[PDB]
Amino acid sequence: GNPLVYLDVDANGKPLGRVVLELKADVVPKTAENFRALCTGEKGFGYKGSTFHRVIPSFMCQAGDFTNHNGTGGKSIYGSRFPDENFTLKHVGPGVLSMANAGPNTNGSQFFICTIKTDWLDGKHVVFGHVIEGMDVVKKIESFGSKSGRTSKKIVITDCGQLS
Ligand SMILES: NCCOCCNC(=O)[C@@H]1CCNC(=O)/C=C/C(=O)N2CCC[C@H](C2)C(=O)N[C@@H](Cc2ccco2)C(=O)NCc2ccccc2CC(=O)N1
Repeated sequence: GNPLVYLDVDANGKPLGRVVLELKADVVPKTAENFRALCTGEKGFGYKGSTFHRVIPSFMCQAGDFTNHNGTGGKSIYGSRFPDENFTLKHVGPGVLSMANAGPNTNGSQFFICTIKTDWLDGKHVVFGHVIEGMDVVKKIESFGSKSGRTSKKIVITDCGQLS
């Protein structure tokens, strides 16, 4: 019964394809529900039109700051921040979907998709899903990043929603 959601991504207006994500509501229901609702936009806000603002090759692709588009913003469906739900799931390799944060219990809407095993984040960021389809799209996104995280193209979530 875990939901499937999708992000359609383009770079400087050129479509990259669709990333499909399974959300592990069986393990982190509160975190999964937040992401699902931000994909559908059913609360009146969410990810559509927001960007991957920080992309670091051989690390991760970060997105979801739909208020400030720069890593300082975002908000969850519960409020501006909500706590770390649990650290049961681990950053085991590429395709892991995990919450960005600025310290303990600062989850909002920002998230990242790993391109390697980021196991030093275990117990520090809440893992809540993984890529079902479209790792090749993620690798395309990654190819527009840099060591600093600055991107070389504008990477936009042109559509998102829930598949099941
Ligand atoms: N650069 C070349 C060096 O390469 C080595 C690899 N670098 C690493 O491992 C680095 C090493 C240490 N730097 C950082 O923490 C970068 C901080 C950074 O950018 N700020 C600008 C934006 C506002 C501040 C500060 C912030 O903190 N905003 C949140 C996003 C967020 C806000 C509210 C909820 O969520 C964020 O962005 N958290 C960072 C993040 C996000 C996702 C996954 C992991 C991590 C840890 C990480 O990236 N750690």
